[PDB]
Formats: sequence, C-alpha cells, structure tokens
Amino acid sequence: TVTSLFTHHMWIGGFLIVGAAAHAGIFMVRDYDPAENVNNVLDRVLRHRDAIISHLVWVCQFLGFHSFAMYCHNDTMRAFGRPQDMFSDTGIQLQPIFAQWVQHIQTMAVGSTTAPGVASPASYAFGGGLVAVGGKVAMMPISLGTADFLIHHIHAFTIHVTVLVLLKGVLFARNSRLIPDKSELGFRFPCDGPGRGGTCQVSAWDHVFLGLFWMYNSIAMVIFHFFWKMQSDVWGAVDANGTVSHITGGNFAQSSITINGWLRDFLWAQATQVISSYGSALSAYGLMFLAGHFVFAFSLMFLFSGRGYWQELIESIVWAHNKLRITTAIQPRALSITQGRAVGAAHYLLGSIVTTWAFFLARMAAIG
Amino acid sequence: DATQLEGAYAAAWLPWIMIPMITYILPFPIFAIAFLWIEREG
Amino acid sequence: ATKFPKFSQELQQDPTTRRIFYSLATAHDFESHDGMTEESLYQRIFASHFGHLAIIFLWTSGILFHVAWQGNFEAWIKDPLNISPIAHAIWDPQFGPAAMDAFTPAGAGNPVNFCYSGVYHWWYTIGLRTNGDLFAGAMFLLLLAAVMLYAGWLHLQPRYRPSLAWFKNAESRLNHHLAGLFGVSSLAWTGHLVHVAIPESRGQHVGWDNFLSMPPHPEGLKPFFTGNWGAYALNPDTSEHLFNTSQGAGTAILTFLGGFHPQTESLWLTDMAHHHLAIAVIFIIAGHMYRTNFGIGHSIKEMTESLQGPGWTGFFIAPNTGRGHKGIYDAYNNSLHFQLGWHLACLGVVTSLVAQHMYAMPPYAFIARDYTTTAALYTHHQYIAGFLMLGAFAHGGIFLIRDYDPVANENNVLARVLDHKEAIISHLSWVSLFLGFHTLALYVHNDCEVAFGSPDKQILVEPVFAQWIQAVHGKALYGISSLLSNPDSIASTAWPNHANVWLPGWLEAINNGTNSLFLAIGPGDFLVHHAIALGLHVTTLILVKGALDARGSKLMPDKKDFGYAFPCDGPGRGGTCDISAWDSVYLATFWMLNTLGWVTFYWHWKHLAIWSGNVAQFNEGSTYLMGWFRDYLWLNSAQLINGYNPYGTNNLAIWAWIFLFGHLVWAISFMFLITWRGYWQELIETLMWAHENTPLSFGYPKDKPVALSIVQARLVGLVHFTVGYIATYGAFLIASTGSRFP
Amino acid sequence: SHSVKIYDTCIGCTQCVRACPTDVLEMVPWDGCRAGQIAASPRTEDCVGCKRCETACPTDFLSIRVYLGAETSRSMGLAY
Amino acid sequence: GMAHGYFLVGPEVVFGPLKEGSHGANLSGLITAIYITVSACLGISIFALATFQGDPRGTYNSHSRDRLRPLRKKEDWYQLSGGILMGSLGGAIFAYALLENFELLDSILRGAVNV
Amino acid sequence: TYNSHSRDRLRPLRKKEDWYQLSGGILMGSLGGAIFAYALLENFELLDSILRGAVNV
Ligand code: F6C
Ligand code: CLA
Ligand code: CLA
Ligand code: CLA
Ligand code: CLA
Ligand code: CLA
Ligand SMILES: CC1=C(/C=C/C(C)=C/C=C/C(C)=C/C=C/C=C(C)/C=C/C=C(C)/C=C/C2=C(C)CCCC2(C)C)C(C)(C)CCC1
Ligand SMILES: CC1=C(/C=C/C(C)=C/C=C/C(C)=C/C=C/C=C(C)/C=C/C=C(C)/C=C/C2=C(C)CCCC2(C)C)C(C)(C)CCC1
Ligand SMILES: CC1=C(C/C=C(\C)CCC[C@H](C)CCC[C@H](C)CCCC(C)C)C(=O)c2ccccc2C1=O
Ligand SMILES: [Ca+2]
Ligand SMILES: [Cl-]
Repeated sequence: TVTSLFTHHMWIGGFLIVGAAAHAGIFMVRDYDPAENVNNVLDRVLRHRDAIISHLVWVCQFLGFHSFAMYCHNDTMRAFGRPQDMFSDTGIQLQPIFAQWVQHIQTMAVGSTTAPGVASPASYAFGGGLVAVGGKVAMMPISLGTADFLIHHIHAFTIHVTVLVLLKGVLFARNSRLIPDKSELGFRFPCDGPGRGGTCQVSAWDHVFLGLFWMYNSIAMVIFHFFWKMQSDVWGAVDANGTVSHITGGNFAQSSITINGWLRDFLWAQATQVISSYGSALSAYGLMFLAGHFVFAFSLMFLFSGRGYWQELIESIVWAHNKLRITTAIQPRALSITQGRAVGAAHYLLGSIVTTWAFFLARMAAIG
Repeated sequence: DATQLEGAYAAAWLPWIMIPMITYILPFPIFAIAFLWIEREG
Repeated sequence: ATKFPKFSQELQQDPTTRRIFYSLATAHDFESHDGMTEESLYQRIFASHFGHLAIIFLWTSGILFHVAWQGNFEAWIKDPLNISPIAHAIWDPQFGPAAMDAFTPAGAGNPVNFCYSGVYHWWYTIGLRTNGDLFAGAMFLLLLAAVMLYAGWLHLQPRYRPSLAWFKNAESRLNHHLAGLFGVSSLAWTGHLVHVAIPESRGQHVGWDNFLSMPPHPEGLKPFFTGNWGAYALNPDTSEHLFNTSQGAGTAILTFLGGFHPQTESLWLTDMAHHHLAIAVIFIIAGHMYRTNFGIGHSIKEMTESLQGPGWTGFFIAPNTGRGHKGIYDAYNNSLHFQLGWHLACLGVVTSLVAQHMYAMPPYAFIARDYTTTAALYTHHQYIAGFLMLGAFAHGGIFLIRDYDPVANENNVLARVLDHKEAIISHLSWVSLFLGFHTLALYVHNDCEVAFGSPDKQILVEPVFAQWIQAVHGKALYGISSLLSNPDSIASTAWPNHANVWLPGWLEAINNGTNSLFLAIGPGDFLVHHAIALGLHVTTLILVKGALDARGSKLMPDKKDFGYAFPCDGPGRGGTCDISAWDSVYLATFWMLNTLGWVTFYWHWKHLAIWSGNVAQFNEGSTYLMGWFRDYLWLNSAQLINGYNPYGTNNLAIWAWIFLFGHLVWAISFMFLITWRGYWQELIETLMWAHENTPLSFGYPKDKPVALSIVQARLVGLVHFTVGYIATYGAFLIASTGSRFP
Repeated sequence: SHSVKIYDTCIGCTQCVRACPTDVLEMVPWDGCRAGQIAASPRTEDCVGCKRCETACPTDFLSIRVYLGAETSRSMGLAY
Repeated sequence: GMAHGYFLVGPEVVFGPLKEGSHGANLSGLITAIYITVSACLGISIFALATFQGDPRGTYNSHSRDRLRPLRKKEDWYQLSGGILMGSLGGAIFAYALLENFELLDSILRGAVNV
Repeated sequence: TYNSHSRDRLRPLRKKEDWYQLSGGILMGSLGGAIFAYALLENFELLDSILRGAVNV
C-alpha cells in the first residue's frame, strides 16, 4: 500500500504537471494577445527566452554529467577492480551535508530547542527512533549517504530536462528564429515541411509529446529510488531484541551507485517475484508484466516509423480490396503525423507503466 | 602476482609505447590534420 | 566554399555543419559525383576493390600475428578441450590489479583475451602446428596485402586503367571466376589438404623444406596416372584415430566416409579433400561454357534474349510473360546496382548456409566442444547474412531508381513484376498478418494457460513435416520408417548401384543424439519456426514494398525524380513521413534485427538446454513466452551481470560493461528515433544566441551549427540501435555460454 | 538553392503564391488556362523548402513541385 | 595561461589515480595540466589556421560588430597561442613546484625555519 | 637571399624582426622542451608505474 500510494501520486503529479505546460502552450497560440500585455512580465519573458532556454540547456548538461556520468565512472572503476576510486561511501565520498544537516536540525528541534511543544520528531525519517508494528518496521531514520547524493542529482537532472522540453515549447509556441509565424500554424501541427533543414516537431504540442517521455523517465527513477531505498534501509522485520533485518539487506549504499548494480540488485533481483509468479495467485502480475513489455515494444512501431510508408502500404491493401469488390465508402487513410505521435506516446507510457506496476505489486504481495 | 601490466611475450616493451601513440598521442594531431583538411577553403 | 568534399560542388557551398556529415555518407556513391563518367566509375570501383582486399589480408595477417605472439597456440594443440584459446593480450593501463588477475589465466603471465572466433580450431585442422607457421602465414599475408595495394595503385595509372568494354565482359569473367577463382583455388586447396593438412593430421611434419621430399601417398602419382583411382580411398583413418598423432592413422588421401571423426567430432579431412577436388573439377568444367575469343562457347545475351515467348524454342514454363527476358541481360550488365543487389542476395543466402551448416556439420577439430565459439560463429554469420539480405533489397531499389530503363525493359519480367506490384505487396501482407496473428495468439494462449496453472492445456503442435524430413534422412528418433530411415528402401540401397558408401557413416552421425546434425524438434520448435517465418515475411514485405514503390506510388507519383533517399514530401496530402525507398531499408533494418534476434535466441536456448543436459528446459519451456523471458533471458544473465559486483571482478567484467554499453547505445538511438529535427534546431538557435553573447569565448563556428537532417538522424538512430543491439547480445551470448561452459 | 517547377496543369488559382512565406512565387500572364495566369519562381534563391506552395495546390497531381537541392544559408532558414 | 595552468594542477592532485601518494599525485596533476594546455593551444592554432582564410566567416569577418571577440587578425591568434602555451606550462610547473615543496613552504609559513 | 630582390622560396623570414622573434621563440621552446624531456626522464620510475597500471592498487 505504501509503495502503491507513493507511486500512484507521483504518476498523477507528473501527468498533471505535463498538462500544465500543454495548456501554457495553448494559451500562447490562442489566448495570448500582444496588444493586451505590453512590456509586462509575460511580454518580457517572451522577449528574452533565448537566455532562459540556453541557461536551462547548460544546467541540464551540467546535471547530466554530474549525476549520470558519475554513475558511468563508478561502473568503470568497479569493473577495473579499483573501488577506492569510486564515488562510494568507501571511495570518493559525496555526502549530502546540507540534507544531513537539515535532518539533524529536524531531530534536534523536537527536544524537551526550537519546537518544545512536540515530543517526537515530525517524522522518524529525519531521526529520532524506530516505530515497528506487528514485527515489521513502520518507520525509521532514512540515512543519506553518497548514493542519496547521486540519486538526488539524478532527480534534479531529470526534472530539469523535463522543464527544458516543456518550457521550450511554451516559450517558442508563438514563433522562433526558424519559423516566425508558428502561431499561424496552430498549437498542434506536424511540421512546416522538409525545408529550413526540416522542421519536424516544432509545435508546442510536439514539445508536450517529448516532455511526456521525459516525465516518464523522471518519475520512474523517483519511484525506483523510493522502492529500493525504502526496501533496503527502512522496511524490514524487527525481532524480539530489536534488530532490524531489512528486505534487501541494506544494499542501496553500495549497489545503487553503479548502473550494473541497479540492473542486477534492483531490476534482475527484485523481479524474481513477478516472473516466478506463474501458477500462483500473483500470476496476473506476471501476465501484465509481459503485457506491458508488449505494449512498450508495440509503441515503437508508431514512434520510429512515419506516415507515408503506411499510406503507401494501405494503397496495396485497398487494391486487394477493390479486386474483391469489398470497397468501402469511408476511405482508409493512415494515422496523421501528430496522431501517430500521440498513439506512440500513449502506448509507450501505458506499457512502460503497466510493467512497473506489475513489478512493484507482485514484489510487495509476495515478500510482504 | 600481477601488480602491474606485464608482457610474457617477445618485445613486451612495445605495448608500453604503442598504446599511448595509437590512443592518446597521435590521435589529436590526426584530428587536427583532418580538421584542417575539411575546413580549408578554395 | 571549402575544398572538401572535392566530389561535390554543392556540398562545398554548404555553409553549415551538414556538409561534413553528408560528405561522409555520400563519399562512396561514385555515380552521383562531380564529373564522373561510367568508365572512370568502373576504374575507381576496381581500385577500391583492391584496397578492400588489402584490408582483408591485413586483418587476417593481424589475427595470425596476435595468435603467434600473444596467444597460446602451441600450448593449446596439446589439449584442445581443457585449454582456452587466447586472442591477444590486454594493455589497458587503467586496470586495477584485481582486473589484471581476473584476465590472467593459469597458464599466462599477462592479461589476455579468450579467443571466440574459432581460428585455433581452423588452423589446427589445416596443418598449422607452431607459432613459426602462424608468423610465416602472417608475413605472407602482409606481403600479399602489399601486392593488392600495389595492384590497386597500378590500375589507376593511365596506361593501366582498363577500358569500359573490359569491365562489361560478362563472358570472360564468368569463365575465369568459375574456372580459376572457384576451380583452380579449390584444386589448390585440395592440394594443400593432401600435402599438409592430412599428413600433419597423422603426425608427419610437412613444410616448405620437405614437401618435395615427402609424398602424399606411398605410391606417388602411380594410381592417378594409371587410372586405378580407388587406391587413394584405401586404408582410411580408423575410428580409434587420435588427431595429430599416428595412433589409429591411415594412408588414404581421398575417401568418402561420411559422418564425423569420432574423436574430434568434426568432418573427416579425407572427405573434405575429396570434396574440394570434386568441387574443383566441376567448377573448372563449368568455367568453359561461355565464349570469349575462341569461337566455342555460349553467349549469355543470346541465351537470355531467347526466353521471350511460347513454344519449345521459347520460354515454355511461363509463356505469358510478354517479352520474357529481353533487356534483362542489359539490366544486369549495365547496372552496377542490379549486380550489387543481386550478388548481395546470393552472398546473404550463402552466409546463412555457412551458419546453418557449420554447426550441424562441424568442419574443424574439437570446435563442437568449444560451445562459446560455436555460438559466436553462428550468430556472427547469421547477422552478417541478415545485413547482406537487407542490402540486396537496398540496391534493388537503387537500381529501380537510378538505372532502370522502362523502354529497354518494355513488357519483360522485370517490368511485368513492376506492373502488378500491389498483388505481391498485398500477398506478403496477408502471409505476414496470418503468421503474426496465429503465432502471437498461440504463444499468448500458452502463457495464459501456464499462468493459470494448466501447462497441460497448452496448444502444442508438432512439426510433423520437419520431423518427417528428419526421418527421410535416416533419423530413427520418431516412429517414421521413411526413405533413409527404412534400411531396405530404394533410396537406402541404391538398387542397381549399391554405391552409396556414405550411408553407414551418415547414419552413425544422425542417430548419434549428441551432435547438432538434425537436432530433435518438438512443439516449442514449431512456434519459433513460425515466428521466424513471420519475421522473414515482414522484412520482405517492407523491403519489397519499398523497392517496388521506389519509382513512385499513388501518394507520390514522381518519387523517382526525388532520388533514393529524401526526407519526405512535406505535410501535404495528409503527410508523407518515411515515404522514400531508403526509409523502407531503414524500417526493415529493425525487422531484420528482430528476426535475427528470434533466430539466434532460438539457436542459443536450444543449444544451452542441450549442452547443459537439461533439454526439457527448452522442450517444455519454449511453448510460452514467460519461459523465454525467465528461463532464457533472466536465468542466463546471473553470471554476466555479476561480472563486477561490490565484492570483486572476474573476467566477465568486460562483458558486463559491454552489456551495459549496448543498453546505453540502444537507448541513445531512441533519442534520434523519437525526437525529430525542429526541436533540436530551435535548441541550437538558443545555443548560438548564448555563444555570441558570452565574454571570453573567442571561438566561433566556421560552419554554422544546424541540427542533423531528417534522413541523417534516421541513419544515426538506426546505426545506434544496431550497434547497441549487437553489443548487448554479443556480450550476453559470450558470457552466458563462456561462464556455464568455460 | 531549391528548384521550384511549375507545370502546364496550372490553373492560376494564386494559392501557391499566397502560401509562400519567403516570396519565391508570383503570377505571370499565360493564356494557357482560363484564368490567364500561371505561377513562376524567379526568387528561388529565397526558397526554404517548406512546400506550403505544394500543400496549397489544388490540381492532381501538383502543378508546382519543389526539389530540395544545395543548402545555402537562406534555404536552411538561419538567422545566425 | 599563468592563471590557467596554475589551477589545472589541483584536480588530479586531489582526485587522480595517484592521489594515495604525494609525489605521484603532484606529477599526475602536472602532466594533466601539460596535456590540457598542449591540446588547448593546438586547438587555438588550428582555429586560427582554419578561420583566417581570406576574409573569415562569422565574427572574424571584417564587417563584424562583435565587441566580445577582439582578436581580429590571425597574428593576434598565433601570438595568443604562443603566450597561452608559455604561461600555462609555466604556471603548471609553478603549482607543481609549490606542491612538491609543500613540506618546506609549510615550515616557512609556520616560522619553523627560524630555529 | 635576404636582399629585397631575392626570389628564394625556401627562406621566408625576410625581416630582422622575424629573426629576433624566431630566436626568442626557439630559445623559449627549446629550453622548455629540454626540461620537459628531463622531467619525464627523472620521473621515469613514476611514468613507468603509471603506464603499467601499478598506481591502481
Ligand atoms: C572552441 C570553441 C568553443 C568555445 C569558446 O571558445 C565554446 C564556449 C562555450 C561557452 C560560451 C558556453 C559555456 C561553456 C560551458 O559551460 O559548457 C562547455 C562546453 C564546451 C563544448 C566546452 C568548449 C571548450 C573549448 C572547446 C576548448 C577547446 C578544447 C581543445 C582545443 C580541444 C583539443 C583539440 C584537438 C585537436 C582535438 C558553451 C556551451 C556549449 N557548447 Mg560550446 N564552445 C566551443 C565549441 C563547441 C563545440 C565544438 C560544440 C559541439 C559539441 C559545442 C557545444 C556546446 C553546447 C551544447 C553548449 C552549452 O550547453 C553551453 C552554453 O550554451 O552555455 C549557456 N561547443 N560553449
Ligand atoms: C550479435 C551478433 C554477432 C556475434 C555473436 C559476432 C561474433 C563475432 N564476431 Mg562479428 N559482426 C556482427 C555481429 C556479430 N558478431 C555484425 C552485425 C557485423 C557487421 C558490422 C560484424 C562484423 C565483425 C568483424 C569485422 C569481426 C567480427 C568478429 C567476430 C568474432 C570475434 C569477436 C568475439 O569473440 O565475440 C564478441 C561479439 C560481440 C558482438 C561483442 C560486442 C562488440 C560491439 C558489438 C562493438 C560494436 C561494433 C559493431 C556493431 C560490430 C562489431 C562486432 C565485432 C567487432 C565483435 C566473433 C565470432 C571478428 C572476427 O572475425 O574474428 C576473427 C572481426 O574482426 N565481426
Ligand atoms: C541513454 C540514452 C540517452 C542519453 C545518454 C541521452 C542524452 C542526452 N539527452 Mg536524451 N533522450 C533519450 C535518451 C538519451 N538521451 C530518449 C530515449 C529520448 C526519447 C524521447 C530522449 C529525448 C531527449 C530530449 C527531448 C532532450 C534530450 C536531451 C539530452 C542531452 C541532455 C544534456 C546532458 O545530459 O548532458 C550530458 C551528456 C550525457 C549524459 C551523454 C552521455 C555522456 C557520457 C556519460 C560521457 C561520455 C564521456 C566522453 C565525452 C566520451 C568521449 C569519447 C570520445 C571517443 C568521443 C543529453 C546529451 C535534452 C538536451 O538537449 O539537453 C540540453 C533534450 O532536450 N533527450
Ligand atoms: C588489422 C589487423 C590488426 C588489428 C585489429 C590489430 C590490433 C591491435 N594491435 Mg596489431 N599489428 C598488426 C595488425 C593488427 N593489429 C600487424 C599485421 C602487425 C605486424 C606489424 C601488428 C603489430 C602490433 C604491435 C607491435 C602491437 C600491436 C598491438 C595491437 C593492439 C593495440 C593497438 C595498437 O597498438 O596498434 C599497433 C599497430 C601496429 C604497430 C601496426 C599495425 C599495422 C596494421 C596492419 C594496420 C591495419 C590497418 C587497417 C587494415 C586499416 C583499417 C581502416 C579503418 C577503417 C579501421 C590491438 C589489439 C599492440 C599490442 O599488442 O597490445 C597489447 C602492440 O604494441 N600490433
Ligand atoms: C583466373 C583468373 C582470375 C582470378 C583468380 C580472378 C579473381 C578475382 N577477381 Mg577477376 N577477372 C578476370 C580473371 C580472374 N579474376 C578476367 C579475365 C576479367 C575480365 C573479364 C576479370 C575482371 C574482374 C573485375 C571487374 C573484378 C574482378 C575481381 C576479382 C576478385 C573478386 C573475388 C574476391 O574478392 O575474392 C574472393 C572470392 C573467393 C575466394 C571465391 C568465393 C567463393 C565463395 C563465395 C567463398 C568460398 C567458399 C568457401 C566455403 C570459403 C571458406 C574459406 C574460409 C574457411 C576461410 C578476385 C580476387 C573484383 C576485383 O577487382 O577485386 C580486386 C572486380 O571488381 N575481376
Ligand atoms: C558489397 C557491399 C556493399 C557496397 C559496395 C555498397 C555500396 C554502396 N551503398 Mg550499400 N548496403 C549494403 C552493402 C553494400 N553497399 C548492405 C549490406 C546494406 C544494408 C545495411 C546496404 C544499404 C544501403 C543504403 C540504404 C544505401 C546504400 C548506399 C551505397 C552507396 C554509397 C555508400 C556511401 O554513402 O558511402 C559511405 C558511407 C559510410 C562510410 C557510412 C558509414 C556508417 C555506417 C552506416 C555504420 C558504421 C558502423 C559504426 C561506425 C560502428 C561503430 C561502433 C563502435 C565504434 C561503437 C554505395 C555504392 C547509398 C546509395 O546508394 O545512395 C543512393 C544508400 O542510400 N547502401
Ligand atoms: C571571479 C572572481 C573571483 C574568483 C577569482 C578566481 C577564479 C581566482 C583565482 C585565481 C587563480 C587561478 C590565480 C592564479 C595564478 C597564478 C600564478 C601566480 C602564476 C604563476 C606562475 C609562475 C611564476 C610561473 C613561472 C615559471 C615560468 C613561466 C617559466 C619557467 C618555470 C617557472 C615556474 C619559473 C572571486 C569570486 C574569488 C572574487 C573576485 C572575482
Ligand atoms: C620525418 C617523419 C618522421 C620523423 C619524425 C620525427 C623526426 C619525429 C619526431 C619527433 C619529436 C622530436 C617530437 C617532439 C616533441 C616534443 C614535445 C611534446 C615538447 C614539449 C614540451 C613541453 C610541454 C614543455 C613544457 C614547458 C615549458 C615550455 C615551460 C616550463 C617548463 C615546461 C616543461 C612545463 C617519420 C619517419 C617517423 C614519419 C613521419 C615524418
Ligand atoms: C501502424 C501504423 C499506422 C497504421 C495504423 C492504422 C491505419 C490504425 C489501425 C487501426 C485499425 C485500422 C482499426 C480500425 C478498424 C475498424 C474500426 C474496424 C475494427 C473492428 C471493430 C469494430 C470490432 C499509421 O497510420 C501510422 C502513422 C504514423 C506513424 C506511425 C504509424 C504506424 O505505426
Ligand atoms: Ca591509485
Ligand atoms: Cl555493481
């Protein structure tokens, strides 16, 4: 239930935030009036948007090197056999001293201080003690080490590239240096031809399309961070004495700092319960795991291919139909360019989220 | 046992100098030569 | 205007970064080059071929040099079952000592790579016994590459450039290639097999110091000249013959035993020498069919132009084909794209044959027991073959764009298939749809039955036709007493002749249930064969559709005026994305990769279950898709992804790293494949704003930064998808096999 | 520069000229159709290649074709 | 160059593969600064070689109004390349010499040399 | 060859300012390259352990 609630509300929040940018772009093409708002904050943002977007491009690059390429550094150092050179808690330490200090301020505040009224800490996640109910851990301090620094910078990076993709379409929904009359073309149009090099996906709608993928990639890593960190450093089974045996055994601090440990100790290891579920009561989760893989892969047919191939293949199919005199009045046409994009995006999101749903729920319904 | 790179083969000093030359000494001269070749004007 | 590229004035005027990228991917398209005549085109292609052969010889020379200098060839011939062959040495200065130790075997003093190309087995089966032999071969190939380089430089000289009529000579070339590239070369290989390979297989050393001394047979060229040729097939190697030693040896040099050497589990060298001799004689004969300048012989053109009409002097097995094959000779001979797309189809069928034959009839000593080598070689050649078959249809489309003449090919077979192309495309579509619906629905029914706790309710259809073809070759695995399974049948006995002297040796091998020659097949094989059928049919659909609609369709009637590769025709008429013929080879590369994935997944899991002894894993686990997901991908990943863990590194660390590297490249592909050009052009415009307005940033782009073009990014994303797809599976197949079976 | 070709199936509807964002096209007298006009493309050095003129053409097949050619700084639509 | 070669020594001294030992760490930082300097100055030289061909394109064209790029001649760029190389190699070895003698510079700045 | 009427293509430093700038540059570069070779030869034990990966223990 804790996993499902956190994951569900993160997905709802991400989708809602993408729709916010969608409608900020619909306001621009349709409801924005230059004569109404002259030299105000809205006009002045549109009047320096190259600075906004270029600085967002640079910060996304800085965050992408200093989060993910550090993971690649760690992979290379662990494969070389030199873990003293890694960005681990035993190698080059990257302690999040500011969040650790906030955690310490939160556990000092609640003393018998700066919040004398409260007895306990506002959450035990900051510090304080351990609440265990029915043997299992309800809540305990979430220690923040080098792996937490690295994954929070992954989160910052992915949120920033989502903001880049969405804000770029909002700010250049009216016009750009490429197409000076983009508001005349609409909010949802495929392109403006193969000229100027090829203006594919210049609309604001296509930026909502490309930001849906980036919101997926951002929220998936948030829910993965939550699942692994809570499963290795909070959740467990308290014994009579008080010793806590965590579910995966505190392996987030040393395996979640490489990409290989994320693929082996999280994806390969914790998908034991969803693929070994056939014949059990969790077999529907294994079926939906495979179904999500199908729908993800089927999306790539719409995402990688283009419209003219399918319209030219429908020509041969229409010929074969005309020969049998099974011609229909409604003339069969391929899906339009933006509709093929919408279908591919919907299928990718649906399959890729159904997969994670089945993986989370089969795992948590088998090992508690 | 293996504290460093070794060669149990003939002229085992040749990797020691060949890997720097092929991989991080001669490549940036080659990149500069190719860049000057593709950017030269008529 | 830059001076680069010198082959295109229009790309020199290009002020952007597009000309660097378009000069790299249009460099070998000599036809569309500035001031290119047909003669100059053929001559340039000739010299390029010579430089290519030089690269091939330099590559083989380097393989030989690194096995002779850094491998363990002499140490491996002593025990080719318990010693891992070494490719070359590692000199990565970035290794920790834990990786230096992991990549160092027991018998080595440095980090090395284990060879999985099978060249040790091949060189051991053809006579090579020492590092000096390998070094001599490497130095010969170095000098032969120099000879090919000098030949290529020489035929660019004005007194030495061949004329166009020389290049158009399709009768002299076929005679000299059939008899002299396939015949004399195979005759020379039979000569090596009886002078070096079979003697060294028996223990005698033959080199370029005593081969004129040592006769290949006790009666040296006495049985051949006298006519008693059956003496060469007398006293073969006995069953208890130990390779490279004289215990159990024979004296025969050309015998036809059939089956396998029971100790190396490979084809007999006397059989292979006899094979290459019977191939050399037939090919030397076949290279005498066409007339060059001696009066006798055929003319190919007169043979093709004679298949016009009806009657027994005409094309009688299809009399309603109009002008028949008139203009087909000129379509072949004048168009270099027709030839290239034809020869690529021939080579892609031969490469699949190579892959399908060298695992079932292993030709090299102890290569059936090198499991990772066998798997890597099959997967290597099947992927090469899929790419060659993809390029066959690519150049079939490029021929129809560039070289097809509708009036020279008026109402012949080629123009007759271009006429009814909608029937071909719709029937490929029907076969594809039928196969896909039925195979996917059978797999999904089996999934839902096994998941709901009923493995007995699966639909398990036996491949009774292929089980029967297994029986007509002499497989007693099933209850089918068919042709060669029936011991006193017309086919088994050869009633008037009784000369099938291959039958007992071949039935000793097919009934031997431990080799790969005609593996046992069951219900899980039928489904995956139908999946392979679906894959080949959809790849053929995409490629045939794009080749036949290359010259124009109803959505773009004048598509031949726009070229082979062009982005689109704009968003008019509903939108015309991926409308070019190049985009069909683009879209079918994904389907080729998927089909070869299915093929190699099937082969690998079938063989992993056989090699482990637990064949019931593939048998009652490949009929539903979670068995493929869980018992193949998940299960044989545990050793690969533990190549480096938080506790240490074994020698699978590079395969884990390359597995992740391929995942990364494959994911990067989706960036070029899903996101398209205008997004990046607007992003690059903001970057150009940022650079011109930053202090201290004194550089400035000489050529204007632009986003990658539409076709360019399609190619870039496809190259990424391919490279990551090959890297991921190559890392998984080498590590899932080399760990279970070291 | 791109090549914009106008064919004799033109009917002089002017819609290609009105749709051109870069003013490549104009109307010239023809007496080859009953409108008396046909499109022309003199300023084809300005052509970006958007093919709005082809989208605006009502004849089947199009009386105006754009063939994307050598890219210049004008046909790439570069303000930098 | 002096300012640049000076600070470029430090990242490999603290974070490099040789960081477990002082002498090797300072040497790895010195040669990293040397390599980055020689690569950057080779880039400056080939930028000047490729850009200044006839009338250049972009900001180094004669009609350009860029106030932020004032080295308009190729002679300026070659003099800059030579100066950045000289200054950066010298600043790198000055930082290296201060880090090698850190034991002496430390005893000096603590007055331990006045015994 | 350094007369104003000279046609020597192989001697292009026609001014004395070119020759003094050349002398200063050759001096600076040569003294620096000499001490760079000296520093690589003095630390040959370290450069050797680096290029053998002996520093990754
Ligand atoms: C030289 C020339 C030049 C200059 C000067 O001079 C420059 C500068 C800038 C500034 C201003 C800025 C900031 C900086 C930073 O932080 O970041 C870094 C980066 C880098 C890259 C860095 C750079 C540096 C340099 C390169 C140095 C050099 C080195 C050496 C020389 C090499 C060697 C050579 C040999 C021969 C090889 C930038 C940037 C950007 N870029 Mg940019 N650059 C350039 C180049 C280039 C190219 C080629 C490309 C393609 C790849 C690009 C790209 C880009 C992008 C995407 C972006 C972004 O994001 C950013 C921005 O916008 O913000 C906002 N870009 N930039
Ligand atoms: C997955 C399919 C597959 C497999 C199993 C192999 C297997 C092999 N290839 Mg390869 N190859 C393939 C596809 C494949 N190939 C394709 C599609 C191409 C066309 C580009 C090539 C072109 C090629 C060349 C030029 C050579 C080989 C060679 C080899 C042999 C030695 C390498 C090794 O031991 O294992 C490792 C196999 C891997 C796939 C490791 C991943 C490395 C990634 C893929 C690098 C990306 C480069 C590119 C995509 C393909 C490179 C393949 C090759 C260099 C390994 C081995 C039997 C070598 C050989 O012939 O030995 C004498 C050799 O020189 N192949
Ligand atoms: C794993 C696959 C992958 C990778 C590596 C990237 C990488 C990137 N994306 Mg992308 N994307 C992807 C998948 C991927 N994407 C997919 C699947 C989609 C489908 C919708 C998208 C859609 C997308 C959009 C819409 C955008 C991006 C953007 C970016 C850039 C972000 C800036 C940054 O991180 O700087 C750092 C660079 C990296 C993290 C790349 C890897 C660098 C490695 C780790 C270091 C290499 C070391 C060294 C340099 C190698 C040199 C060796 C030499 C021989 C060459 C970046 C290059 C955004 C952008 O442009 O930001 C400014 C942008 O708006 N992506
Ligand atoms: C194409 C075949 C080939 C390949 C793939 C390799 C690969 C390798 N060699 Mg080797 N080499 C080769 C041929 C080859 N060699 C031949 C024929 C000789 C005899 C002269 C050598 C002599 C040699 C030495 C002395 C060393 C290597 C070493 C190496 C390794 C590191 C790279 C290096 O230093 O290059 C060095 C290369 C040379 C000194 C000469 C190379 C000459 C070949 C023929 C060039 C081939 C060019 C190719 C055909 C053009 C392709 C075009 C392009 C599209 C790629 C690497 C595994 C090093 C090693 O052992 O690592 C531990 C080592 O120091 N090689
Ligand atoms: C006997 C005389 C002779 C011979 C030996 C050749 C040989 C060749 N010619 Mg030539 N030619 C000739 C006469 C001859 N020609 C004449 C008279 C003309 C005038 C009409 C021409 C006009 C001509 C042209 C225009 C061209 C050639 C080309 C070629 C080369 C192409 C084949 C190849 O690359 O190698 C390899 C092929 C084989 C070794 C045989 C292939 C058989 C199958 C596919 C493989 C063998 C199967 C077997 C299982 C292999 C296992 C081995 C494995 C275990 C290692 C080849 C070396 C091409 C070239 O220029 O190259 C430089 C080319 O463009 N020729
Ligand atoms: C005998 C084999 C053969 C030959 C001689 C050709 C020759 C030709 N082909 Mg081709 N083709 C082939 C097989 C062949 N093909 C196969 C097997 C395929 C299917 C994959 C194709 C599909 C194909 C298409 C779709 C097209 C051609 C085209 C061409 C022409 C120009 C090629 C070019 O632009 O230059 C040079 C191009 C390059 C140098 C690009 C290299 C990059 C490649 C794609 C990938 C490189 C691998 C990568 C770097 C590995 C790195 C991995 C690792 C380092 C991480 C040329 C006449 C073009 C044409 O005719 O225009 C009308 C064309 O559009 N071919
Ligand atoms: C922006 C700013 C800032 C920053 C700054 C910085 C960034 C810094 C720095 C710095 C640096 C970075 C410095 C440096 C330096 C240097 C030096 C001081 C040098 C040197 C040198 C030398 C002296 C050399 C010598 C030599 C030679 C040349 C030759 C031979 C050898 C020798 C060694 C002798 C702040 C915020 C703070 C504030 C203010 C403003
Ligand atoms: C003809 C030819 C040849 C030869 C070549 C040669 C002769 C070589 C060489 C070489 C050489 C002979 C090289 C060199 C070099 C160098 C360098 C690389 C340098 C450096 C440096 C530095 C870096 C310095 C620095 C510094 C300074 C300046 C200041 C202070 C101090 C210091 C140290 C920091 C051959 C046949 C082979 C082939 C090709 C052509
Ligand atoms: C497959 C594919 C198509 C073809 C897809 C089509 C034509 C839509 C498929 C929906 C089918 C045709 C359902 C319609 C059938 C009728 C509604 C009848 C259904 C029967 C029920 C009433 C029972 C595109 O048009 C396309 C366009 C742009 C990018 C990618 C693609 C793409 O990948
Ligand atoms: Ca170290
Ligand atoms: Cl790991």
